[PDB]
Amino acid sequence: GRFESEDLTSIVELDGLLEINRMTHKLLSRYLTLDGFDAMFREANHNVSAPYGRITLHVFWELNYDFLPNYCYNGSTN
Amino acid sequence: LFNEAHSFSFRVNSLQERVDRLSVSVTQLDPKEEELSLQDITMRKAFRSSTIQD
Repeated sequence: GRFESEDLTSIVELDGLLEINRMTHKLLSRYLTLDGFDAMFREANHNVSAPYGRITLHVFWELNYDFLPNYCYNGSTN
Repeated sequence: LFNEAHSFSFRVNSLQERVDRLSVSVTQLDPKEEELSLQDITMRKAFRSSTIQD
């Protein structure tokens, strides 16, 4: 949800936070029997019962509404 | 001891029935015929895991 309220450039902060969460799951799993991180992530992304998830839907929304009409490409620096 | 063991046995039988059903269902999934509705991505109801807390 914090990703969903930010521009496209926050995908990096998103996957950083997801990695922190995965490490937390790995640590807590040493003692507790939790759901697999994939299952938890899919449940949180609405990607269990549906083909696409929230992250990709917001990626497309961001593309359409903010990326195509507002950004300038630089060929040399890419 | 025996009462709760018996309860476990009931639960195990129910889960075994469900697993048998799910396995026979999964063996006949068709990928080429599989069709996904782009229009219905969000109007679909999301799956929620159980949240029972004693």
